[PDB]
Amino acid sequence: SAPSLEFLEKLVIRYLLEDRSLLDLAVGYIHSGVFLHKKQEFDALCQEKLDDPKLVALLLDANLPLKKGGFEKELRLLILRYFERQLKEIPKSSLPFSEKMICLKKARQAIMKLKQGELVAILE
Amino acid sequence: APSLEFLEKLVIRYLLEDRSLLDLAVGYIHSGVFLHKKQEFDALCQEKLDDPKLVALLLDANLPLKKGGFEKELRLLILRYFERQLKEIPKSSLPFSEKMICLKKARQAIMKLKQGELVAIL
Repeated sequence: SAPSLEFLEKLVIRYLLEDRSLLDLAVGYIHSGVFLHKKQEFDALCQEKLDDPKLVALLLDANLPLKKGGFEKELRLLILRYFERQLKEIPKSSLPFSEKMICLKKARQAIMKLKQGELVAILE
Repeated sequence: APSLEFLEKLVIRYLLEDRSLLDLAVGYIHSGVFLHKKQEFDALCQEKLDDPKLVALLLDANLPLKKGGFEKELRLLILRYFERQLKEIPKSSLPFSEKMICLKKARQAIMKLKQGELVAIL
């Protein structure tokens, strides 16, 4: 039942399409870089290109079930996924040693908070 | 009251004297936030503790720290960043809709900051 990342990115954007007040919240925590599948859709939604063919198709998709009060749990899972990936990617990266250290600690901390139910921003 | 350059040095000197404060700071700020002390911040993140600018800051005699005073100075540094966005975003090349979103983000950030919250600069 745990969704695919592409499904989760669609879901998150679909909530932002249906209720633009949720975009106001989400831009506190995520940016375009976070998305691995639906970056163009998020970008178009940010520039109110509301007739963009990708965004239209997502707004029209019949298989993305939204629920009252359900947005923040899916935003939190998208962010949690991003930081879980960081935990794998940082040790493989070119970052100076002390920055790998800092960044690993920050990703672990974020994962803790996300699971405590708190939203956490992705800066980098 | 404090110049931006002084606030930046004061923020970095807290981070230099206590690395646990860096752990807190990197939740909210990045080198791009700094206008005057970017090289120093980058040196501290890189643990280049003999960087000559970082050392000048370490040795500065006019940056007394207050116990528990860090978050006040970090919040002011974030507030000033978002106050500048209010001035600079309208003069940018961003398309209108994006200017709107960014400015609303800044106004909302400033409202939280004034209530004592830290807000991330993304």
